[PDB]
Amino acid sequence: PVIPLDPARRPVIKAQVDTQTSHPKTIEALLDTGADMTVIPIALFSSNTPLKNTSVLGAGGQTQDHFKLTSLPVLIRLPFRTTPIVLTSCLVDTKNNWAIIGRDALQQCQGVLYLP
Amino acid sequence: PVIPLDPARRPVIKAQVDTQTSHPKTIEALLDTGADMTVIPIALFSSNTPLKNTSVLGAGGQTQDHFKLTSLPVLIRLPFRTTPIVLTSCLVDTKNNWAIIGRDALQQCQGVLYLP
Ligand SMILES: CCOP(=O)(COc1ccc(C[C@H](NC(=O)O[C@H]2CO[C@H]3OCC[C@H]32)[C@H](O)CN(CC(CC)CC)S(=O)(=O)c2ccc(N)cc2)cc1)OCC
Repeated sequence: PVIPLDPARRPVIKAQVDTQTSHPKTIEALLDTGADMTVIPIALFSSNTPLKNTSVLGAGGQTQDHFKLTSLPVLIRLPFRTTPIVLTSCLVDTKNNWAIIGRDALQQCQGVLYLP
Repeated sequence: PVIPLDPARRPVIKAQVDTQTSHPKTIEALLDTGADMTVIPIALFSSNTPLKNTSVLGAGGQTQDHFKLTSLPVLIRLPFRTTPIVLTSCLVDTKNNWAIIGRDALQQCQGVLYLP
């Protein structure tokens, strides 16, 4: 659909996220054209699954251990999408519990930004 | 125009930014639907202009003095718009010198995010 842009209303969408480490869960994710990679809350994984370390660009500069990387792909389903989005890797939020749909996912939705 | 989304290429645009504290400047700004407010590099200002302090939620926890707020509106011109965007105020990056077009600006462009 068309998602209007308003500073007062975050552009969020409901997405079913399959971490492949527990049952799929529908969560509210922010549609973020500025995000190179999707961000998923660690609450969506098991506490017995391996994640890999890595640096990430963030609003505070550089955060070492805030974000982890997934080890298995993550499949993401949209309300209007029969087929799943498959991201070879995406970030995992071990603290803030952020849900961010980045450009990696938006590319597979054939999603675009339109400025009249 | 229509700006495709790809994790490998950021949705950037050249924007003329008029801080009203020096001459207008063309910079390359990242189009960011996840940014509630625009961020512009302090390199655009004078070293004699007043900015106001402000908190912002960001990756890595909480940063008190990283971002400043403008005191005068900021005018932004894009290549496809003769008329300027006028932001009552927007954030100023005192370190990374980020250029981010947020939803405050995208709303005035009547910008939207479209996923088929
Ligand atoms: C000029 C280009 O800057 P650079 O010098 C440094 O890279 C950058 C690339 C993008 C961004 C922007 C930022 N990215 C990001 O954190 O996402 C990361 C995950 O995925 C990877 O993939 C690349 C990104 C990472 C978000 O989109 C938007 N934010 C909020 C959101 C949570 C509310 C998630 C943080 S907000 O904090 O900025 C912000 C919040 C509220 C406001 N009212 C105003 C601003 C900043 C720096 O690039 C040149 C090498």
